Amino acid sequence: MTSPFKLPDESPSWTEWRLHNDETNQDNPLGFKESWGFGKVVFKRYLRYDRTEASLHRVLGSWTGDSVNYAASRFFGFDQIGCTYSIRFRGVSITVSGGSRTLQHLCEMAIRSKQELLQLAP
Amino acid sequence: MTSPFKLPDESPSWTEWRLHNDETNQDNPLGFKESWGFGKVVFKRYLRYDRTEASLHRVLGSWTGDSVNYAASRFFGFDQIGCTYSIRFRGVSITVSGGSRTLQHLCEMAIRSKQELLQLAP
RNA sequence: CAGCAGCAGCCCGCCGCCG
RNA sequence: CAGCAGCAGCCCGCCGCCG
Repeated sequence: MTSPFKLPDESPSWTEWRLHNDETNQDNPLGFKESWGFGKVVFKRYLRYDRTEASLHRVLGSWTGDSVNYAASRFFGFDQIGCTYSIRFRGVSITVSGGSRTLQHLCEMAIRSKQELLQLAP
Repeated sequence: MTSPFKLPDESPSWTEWRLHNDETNQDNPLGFKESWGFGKVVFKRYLRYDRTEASLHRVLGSWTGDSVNYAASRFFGFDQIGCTYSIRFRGVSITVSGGSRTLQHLCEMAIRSKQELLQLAP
């Protein structure tokens, strides 16, 4: 399976996550989760994010309209399939979803949702 | 039930909707649908929207952080409940959801999602 | 636009068990 | 952070019937 993502997953081990809980707080997690679904197949990432501009720029590079289109187009055919982007950060989940015909518009709304959620104030 | 919405619903009748289909196209609907859910209770609106600045300003007034908090607080208690905003326009659905503890953050992301979707280019 | 139904998926809240 | 399970809701895609 070719993934829509350009960065590898960064899920913390159970021990790393416990170490982080012990030393921080829902509003200061190690990072965020995001996922892309195309019909029944779902790709997920956990990515480290520390709220600096450097870190925001890095994690905004985790998928592009091109990389999502390349991965999704594996699953395309005559009938439309459902496509969905989800992102969860600090207790708030955003999902952008529609049919594969509207995929470009879904990626534009998904990237804007991602940037707005990751920059949401204190 | 006190609604989170400050404008009445504007669902078209079946006949009005058919008249509009006949004379337009998924990218030029009469308006958009939006909904607020608080535990099991859901409030919905269809609102007319024609993509002008006047119209965008009007429909952005359909709920505020205050009006959503007043409606949601009817359903609050000790345990958190799930809160969800959804908006669908031109084939793309955005859902912002989380627990009632994060409701203010959900409203901030919901209003930004709404403005960004309603202004999405051709 | 509305309503009912089938198939499939995702997301949220509560809650248990578990690495 | 991961996995399995229960209860409830929402959203998406396909599809039928219907005002």
